[PDB]
Amino acid sequence: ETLCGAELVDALQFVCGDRGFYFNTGIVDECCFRSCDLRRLEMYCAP
Amino acid sequence: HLYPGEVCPGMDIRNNLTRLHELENCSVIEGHLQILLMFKTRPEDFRDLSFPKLIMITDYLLLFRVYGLESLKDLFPNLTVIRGSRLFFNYALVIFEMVHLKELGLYNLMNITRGSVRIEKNNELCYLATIDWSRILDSVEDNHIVLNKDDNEECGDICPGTAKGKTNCPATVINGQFVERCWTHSHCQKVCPTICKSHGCTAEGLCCHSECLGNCSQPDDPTKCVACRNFYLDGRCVETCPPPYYHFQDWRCVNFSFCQDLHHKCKNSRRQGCHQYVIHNNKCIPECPSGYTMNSSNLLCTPCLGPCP
Amino acid sequence: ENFLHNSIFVPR
Ligand SMILES: *[C@@H]1O[C@H](CO[C@@H]2O[C@@H](C)[C@@H](O)[C@@H](O)[C@@H]2O)[C@@H](O[C@@H]2O[C@H](CO)[C@@H](O[C@@H]3O[C@H](CO)[C@@H](O)[C@H](O)[C@@H]3O)[C@H](O)[C@H]2NC(C)=O)[C@H](O)[C@H]1NC(C)=O
Ligand SMILES: *[C@@H]1O[C@H](CO[C@@H]2O[C@@H](C)[C@@H](O)[C@@H](O)[C@@H]2O)[C@@H](O[C@@H]2O[C@H](CO)[C@@H](O)[C@H](O)[C@H]2NC(C)=O)[C@H](O)[C@H]1NC(C)=O
Ligand SMILES: *[C@@H]1O[C@H](CO)[C@@H](O)[C@H](O)[C@H]1NC(C)=O
Ligand SMILES: *[C@@H]1O[C@H](CO)[C@@H](O)[C@H](O)[C@H]1NC(C)=O
Ligand SMILES: *[C@@H]1O[C@H](CO)[C@@H](O)[C@H](O)[C@H]1NC(C)=O
Ligand SMILES: *[C@@H]1O[C@H](CO)[C@@H](O)[C@H](O)[C@H]1NC(C)=O
Repeated sequence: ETLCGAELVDALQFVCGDRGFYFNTGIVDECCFRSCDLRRLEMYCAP
Repeated sequence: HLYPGEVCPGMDIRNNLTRLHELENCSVIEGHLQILLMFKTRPEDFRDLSFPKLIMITDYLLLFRVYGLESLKDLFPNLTVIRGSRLFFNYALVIFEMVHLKELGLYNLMNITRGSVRIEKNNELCYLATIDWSRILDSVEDNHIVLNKDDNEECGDICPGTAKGKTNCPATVINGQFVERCWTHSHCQKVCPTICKSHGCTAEGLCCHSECLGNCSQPDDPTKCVACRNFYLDGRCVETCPPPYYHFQDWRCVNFSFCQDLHHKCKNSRRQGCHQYVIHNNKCIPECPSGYTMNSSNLLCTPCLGPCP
Repeated sequence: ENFLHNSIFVPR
């Protein structure tokens, strides 16, 4: 029940919503090759 | 030609359009340009948005998940060269999951100096079969242009003149197939005579100088180039930087004082991506290579007697 | 694509 490619983006878009994504290994390793929980995934959202 | 606007650093524009206006005065982006992840934008947000001053990007252009953007023809009408100094996984141009893009429309793009094109998973994207990339890149065998509306026979790409029974656009041959080349219903792909090689030509088809790249305002004059093949020096295209100038970022000639000012701006606050620039082998560079340390009085890399500090 | 997501998506 891992998240890759399109599914991963859709999940980040739903979780982050209006906040957007943050900027300045990665998510594929944490969430696609492995399963990650919502608390990991949400760490990719901007404040 | 002396650039009307600024040289801006590489940018990464995300989430909303607010930060995009940071590009309003750039002629050259010395770095890459990434525009991505704009989920709530709509076509109305792009109806009055244009950056006509942008002529060149030294690295790569990446567009990913920008909603409501239907064409780039108004956004980057004058983008002529993407040098590909640095690339995104071997690509100088990346158009990925641009859900609403109907056409590229980069009708002034003449040369991609290094790297390839990846245009993938753009469900509305047409005006791809109409582009002869062989006029823009040497390495077209590394292009990855798949999973677009263009894959099937629903595009019907219509080039200027067709309605009037005319072929206004130049036609070129790609592996035995002869086809009229264009970017949109109203913009042809510019194609220069074979004699011009990679230098470009004026609107009238006259060859640019051998130091030009892609386009010029007057033929056979290195002060009339839109962009340079090698280096740029105070509104002139040159093969190499002469003394007392240094080669900078693989495209421009700068003086000692410029390199020095960069070095001494990078004093306090090591953040925001700064380096104390140095001189090494007639280049102004971010840091001394391994085995060298920087002689302080003249920014010059000297080899270290024993290990470097 | 995974190379794309790794490069663009960053936590912190
Ligand atoms: C893009 O360029 C515009 C236009 O100005 C140009 O760039 C300047 C840096 C100079 O080289 C100019 O010769 C050149 O025309 C920039 O807009 C300008 O922004 C400044 C503030 O940064 C404005 O000045 C302010 O004026 C008010 C009073 O009206 C004062 O209270 C402020 O203290 C301040 O002095 C200036 O009016 C404005 N100019 C115009 C024509 O709008 C713009 O900032 C620049 N964009 C970026 C992202 O750099
Ligand atoms: C050495 O170069 C610097 C900077 O070069 C400027 O930018 C280049 C891209 C190019 O357009 C040059 O012609 C520019 O001069 C010079 O310092 C700048 O000088 C201009 C006026 O000529 C001025 O507008 C800038 O603000 C100056 N910068 C600072 C920080 O003072 C410098 O004078 C040149 N020196 C020599 C001897 O050539
Ligand atoms: C753009 O996003 C920033 C950061 O959340 C915010 O400050 C600004 O108000 C936003 N503007 C618009 C028009 O959405
Ligand atoms: C693009 O420009 C470079 C100039 O450095 C040249 O080598 C290359 O062949 C050009 N390609 C085309 C097809 O214009
Ligand atoms: C090349 O640049 C000149 C700059 O004046 C512009 O007028 C011209 O139309 C460009 N070439 C073409 C035919 O796009
Ligand atoms: C290197 O630095 C030292 C001290 O600043 C100086 O004496 C020396 O002459 C410099 N090197 C050269 C080639 O001048």
